[PDB]
Amino acid sequence: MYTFVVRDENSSVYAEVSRLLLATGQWKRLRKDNPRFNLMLGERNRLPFGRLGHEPGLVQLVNYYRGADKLCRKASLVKLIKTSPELSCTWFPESYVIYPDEREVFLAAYNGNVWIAKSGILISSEASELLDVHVIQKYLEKPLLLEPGHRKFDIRSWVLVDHLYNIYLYREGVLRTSSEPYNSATCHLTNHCIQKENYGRYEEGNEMFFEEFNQYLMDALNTTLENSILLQIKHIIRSCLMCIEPAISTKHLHYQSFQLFGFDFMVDEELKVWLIEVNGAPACAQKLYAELCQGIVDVAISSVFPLSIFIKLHH
Amino acid sequence: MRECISIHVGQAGVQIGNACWELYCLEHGIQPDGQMPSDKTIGGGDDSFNTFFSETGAGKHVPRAVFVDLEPTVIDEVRTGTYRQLFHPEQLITGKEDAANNYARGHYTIGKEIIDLVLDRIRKLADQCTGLQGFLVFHSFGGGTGSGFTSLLMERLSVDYGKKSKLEFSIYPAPQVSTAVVEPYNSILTTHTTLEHSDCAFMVDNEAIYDICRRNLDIERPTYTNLNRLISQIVSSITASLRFDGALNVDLTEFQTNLVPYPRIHFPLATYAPVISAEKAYHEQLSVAEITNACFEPANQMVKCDPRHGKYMACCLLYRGDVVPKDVNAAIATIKTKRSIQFVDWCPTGFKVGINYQPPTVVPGGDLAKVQRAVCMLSNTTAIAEAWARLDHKFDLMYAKRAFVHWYVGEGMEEGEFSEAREDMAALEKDYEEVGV
Amino acid sequence: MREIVHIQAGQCGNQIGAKFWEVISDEHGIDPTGSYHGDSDLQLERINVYYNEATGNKYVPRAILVDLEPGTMDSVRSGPFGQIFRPDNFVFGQSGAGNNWAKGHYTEGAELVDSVLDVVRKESESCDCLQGFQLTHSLGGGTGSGMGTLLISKIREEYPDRIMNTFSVMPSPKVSDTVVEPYNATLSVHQLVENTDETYCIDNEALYDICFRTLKLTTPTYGDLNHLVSATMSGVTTCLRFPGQLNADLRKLAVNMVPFPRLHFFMPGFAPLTSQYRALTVPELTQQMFDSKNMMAACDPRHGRYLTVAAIFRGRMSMKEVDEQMLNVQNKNSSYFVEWIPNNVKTAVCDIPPRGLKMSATFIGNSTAIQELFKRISEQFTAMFRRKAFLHWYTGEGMDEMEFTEAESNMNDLVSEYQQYQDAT
Amino acid sequence: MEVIELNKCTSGQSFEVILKPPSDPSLEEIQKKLEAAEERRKYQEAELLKHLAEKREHEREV
Ligand SMILES: Nc1nc2c(ncn2[C@@H]2O[C@H](COP(=O)(O)OP(=O)(O)OP(=O)(O)O)[C@@H](O)[C@H]2O)c(=O)[nH]1
Ligand SMILES: Nc1ncnc2c1ncn2[C@@H]1O[C@H](COP(=O)(O)OP(=O)(O)CP(=O)(O)O)[C@@H](O)[C@H]1O
Ligand SMILES: Nc1nc2c(ncn2[C@@H]2O[C@H](COP(=O)(O)OP(=O)(O)O)[C@@H](O)[C@H]2O)c(=O)[nH]1
Ligand SMILES: [Ca+2]
Ligand SMILES: [Ca+2]
Ligand SMILES: [Ca+2]
Ligand SMILES: [Mg+2]
Ligand SMILES: [Mg+2]
Ligand SMILES: [Mg+2]
Repeated sequence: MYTFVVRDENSSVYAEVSRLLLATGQWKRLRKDNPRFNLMLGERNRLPFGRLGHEPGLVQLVNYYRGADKLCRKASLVKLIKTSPELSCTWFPESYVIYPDEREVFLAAYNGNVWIAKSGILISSEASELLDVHVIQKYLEKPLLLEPGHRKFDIRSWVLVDHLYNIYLYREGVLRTSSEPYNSATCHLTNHCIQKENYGRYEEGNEMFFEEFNQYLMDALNTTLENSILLQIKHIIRSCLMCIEPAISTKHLHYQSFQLFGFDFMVDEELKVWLIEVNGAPACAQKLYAELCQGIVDVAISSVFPLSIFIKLHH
Repeated sequence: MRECISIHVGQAGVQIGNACWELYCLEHGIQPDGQMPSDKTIGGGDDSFNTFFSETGAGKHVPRAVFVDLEPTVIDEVRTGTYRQLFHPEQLITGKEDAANNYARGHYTIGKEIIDLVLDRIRKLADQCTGLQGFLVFHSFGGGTGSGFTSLLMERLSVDYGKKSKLEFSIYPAPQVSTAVVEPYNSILTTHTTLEHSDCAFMVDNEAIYDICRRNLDIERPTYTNLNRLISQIVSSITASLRFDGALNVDLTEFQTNLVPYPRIHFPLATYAPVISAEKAYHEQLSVAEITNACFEPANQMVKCDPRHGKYMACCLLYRGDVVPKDVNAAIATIKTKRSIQFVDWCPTGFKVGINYQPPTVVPGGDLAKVQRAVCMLSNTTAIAEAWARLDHKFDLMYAKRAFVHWYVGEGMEEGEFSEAREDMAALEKDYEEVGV
Repeated sequence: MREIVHIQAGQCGNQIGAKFWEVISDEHGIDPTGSYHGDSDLQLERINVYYNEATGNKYVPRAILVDLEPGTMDSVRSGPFGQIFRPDNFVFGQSGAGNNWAKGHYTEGAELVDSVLDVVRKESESCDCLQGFQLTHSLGGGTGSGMGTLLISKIREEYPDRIMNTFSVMPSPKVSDTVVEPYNATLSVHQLVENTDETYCIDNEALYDICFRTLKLTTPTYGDLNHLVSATMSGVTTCLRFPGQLNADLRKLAVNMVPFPRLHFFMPGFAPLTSQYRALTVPELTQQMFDSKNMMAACDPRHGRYLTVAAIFRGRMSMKEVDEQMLNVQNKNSSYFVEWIPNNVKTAVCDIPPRGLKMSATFIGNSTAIQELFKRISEQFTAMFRRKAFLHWYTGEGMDEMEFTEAESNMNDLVSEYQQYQDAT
Repeated sequence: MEVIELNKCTSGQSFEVILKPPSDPSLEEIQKKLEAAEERRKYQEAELLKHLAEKREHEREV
């Protein structure tokens, strides 16, 4: 019998994990402030890592990697890619950190010239409108557009990193597509929130899964998802996580960490993959909650506390 | 030459003091009867070891030490121990009833009745000093005497020796060897009252030493004897520069200059390597790069914390044995590229290195194997604040219900001193977070 | 903190106190004549906690025997270890107390109390560092209950800076002598709440259930009940009588066990229960030690929460396995330990086991479930007091009904205080 | 990577390696606190003896 606590009531992913853990009869949920736990489904902000691994006779595990915010923050990701020698970078759009820094360096590159600022988003051709913490990134003016529709999309990949720093890529991805045709001059931002507010015309919920998208690439472009896109995705995932590994690994620590990430990619008309951002507390697709949340228990939890749908990205 | 006086308070301080002075005698070649044949200036001298030892006409080398405990059992074993001749009765001070793990009882009730005696016995040694540097105070956080009587003594020492420095060696409470439930209370109370009077404090979490003994010495249930022999090795590495010829950390003031840029943040993290079991038949002697890399593994630190998620304000490498500067720089260069070592923007990213050629001395029949080279890293990192968070959290849990508070109020203390001490700790955690983030 | 002054008052207090000295005198290698014939220096290292050293290197218990009738004390003087007690420490009257708290506390006992305090003072003057006092008595009678609490009050007045400890036997209809026992117990509990640091609640209901259900004793006698009490008293005082680091003196025990001054009533437990040849394993001791069937107070620990716990393992065993099993109970049943007192379970180990056993474990718990005991007494008290039944026995000794109403209210307050911290988070 | 202030001797040597440049109360006040807590003890003890004395008076009246 193992024990765990829940400190993030808004986590749809780990609300299912805690439900699956109790359903095995070998996991008991304690009070959120009970220190004698084996597993901690921790909060998003101000997680007390310093109080973990100090309970004699309790192997303690937490569902977050301390220091992973370096990868899951807009400005932090830009600083990390530019300053880390192992990243230097062909798969990340040119970006700059601007405070309301590298402003004079952003104007030098300004002299296609469409950009985007974010942290409420603003896309503009003139830099004066942008400047009037945030990051200014180069906008991909030539994205790959699906047909029928002539519309934009982005790919979400779920990555699980266990206590041994094995990198597991979930087989099932999802394409959060735009239901409106792309106009060069709602069809630019492919968020599930912005699209749900012509929604649901081509695919249900503006969510195209890999089986349909792979068939499209074969029929429309005479290629596969694996070769054209997925090889670049696995390379980007590995490069980002192996860069921060020395800083966040819990290999020789008094407590262990795992974490589920959500990588968001963009594909251009040349079938080149670009990294947009990494999410530290991502949600899953509705039809995939069951398979993924069960994969977390098997790979990240049951591996430490004993009672495939993943692709192991080897080092 | 400038002298240093060691003060051991409470059980933990006294028993740890016994292990250190035993180790000092073996390193300097002093016999249990205080006789040292190596010393040719009979009856006196200003050698480096004279900082910790005075000399008598008969050639006895007497520690500049004062032992204090509000009950006699522990110090009585020093009166009848192997090094009974080393000390004289005036150095050993014992009461009859202890502080019962009650800070207020050790500070106010029983402390008031013996504080003048201790200061008087300390004044005896200070008068034997041509130029006193200051004091090294050994004590626990959780004990009633170690916490209560130490805070009162540190207050009076700032009054009688206002220009002298004071360094602490503090034992942080661990439930695996803990004797009291109220140790979080005593820890916060004594830290609040001693903060402004301490210049540099080396915390030792019994949890870390306990696991090091289990992991690296293969001891199923470590005892105080196992813990103290390892602690004495770390303490010896820190004070060796005061007892031997050298140029780094030669006086107590250099400790503050080299490790303490801000006074309140005077808690350097200590990391030691290698810790090798003597039961092990043979062991591949570790290289300079291997032991220096081990200084950045949490499993070897005196306090379990993650320096990767903080920032450094100073770092000092203290090597003992076959070490040359060439190997050190090559090890530091390799480590800079691998480890995550972040300094605060207003400090140089560098290391002060000290090497003593005499390899570490191990007590014969102990658990630690002899090694040809060892290192002790003293790094002032903001990550050590993780220990203050653990301690303050437990304090908050009990104090919210006022559990056990009546034991302190019954001894003359006021509830207000609890929240006053906790608010000082809240500010201390804030100071660490400003610097570390 | 070395000397403890023992006091035993009344029939129950002396019959139990006598068995206590028999057991520990055997553990410390002292024969009925006070001479030492042991084989280990650990027996004599802390012998001065309970024994004085006489002229011819004999050991005299630092015990005072009190009663309002000579009946039981004559049986002690005729008992096996009766000659070991200091003759001058026998202080007894003749009239008796008639199972009447008022007689022991206000009339009959007042005539005798000053004589007892002279013997206490005589014993305390020769103490290098007096820890305090331990009292054995029942709460359902008259002498141990009424005069016992009177002594506690007058001892505190003369030694306010010493620890007051008691072993208090709680009455039960299953083992009942008179119907006024709920009266005598309620009146005494109020005294204990104010004037003791530590009280071990020994419930005659639990002792009977253990003898009947577990030990398979058809008709348990007081001798059968006292075997459980003597074994428990030996265990809870092990840390006081043998070298150790945890709860080695009365005050440090109080600091670890008593988070609030009024909530100082402990549930004792013992394992293995005896009245066998297979020695128990460390996991077996830990499971039974925490089992309700091993509690000497008839309260269900699952109905409350543990504020503090002290555990004592005796014998030669793996101290690593002891640490593991203790952590196992806390981590597997974390809900029954309050989360606002971190690390509230402390464990000690002694190499010397009790007689007849190679392995033993003693449980000392401060659980909020002890309220079930006081609730029980309060219900029995109110059932009679609502009709003023049997009150004439007490008003005839000068007591007013108001004093009963105050004791009833004080104990119902104690029950409410325990309920406060059982729901506190 | 610079190495500065190299001091050597027979016992050993020391130096500094840089990798990057940067970007009390008086005795009287103490005695007051100690004696103020002692008086709070004496007061609390006196309130106890006063409470016990009232109990002695009740024992006489009974
Ligand atoms: N490392 C180490 N820790 C010790 C030693 N002795 C006690 N401790 C720790 O110190 C704390 C208890 O404080 P003590 O020093 O024993 O108490 P004290 O200073 O004698 O004060 P009193 O309450 O009056 O007895 C606990 O956390 C123990 O684990 C020791 O010899 N070595
Ligand atoms: N450099 C860029 N080039 C082209 N499109 C971009 C872009 N940056 C962002 N977008 C588009 O804007 C949308 C939102 O971007 P972003 O991921 O930074 O906001 P967000 O974090 O609130 C949504 P999520 O958390 O689900 O990833 C993306 O899905 C993408 O379609
Ligand atoms: N366990 C135990 N309980 C007893 C013994 N003698 C009396 N009692 C209990 O104590 C109460 C009677 O008190 P008693 O000691 O006989 O009266 P006293 O002599 O005036 O103090 C009843 O509840 C009995 O159950 C005994 O030898 N053992
Ligand atoms: Ca000399
Ligand atoms: Ca009469
Ligand atoms: Ca008299
Ligand atoms: Mg996001
Ligand atoms: Mg002590
Ligand atoms: Mg009777």
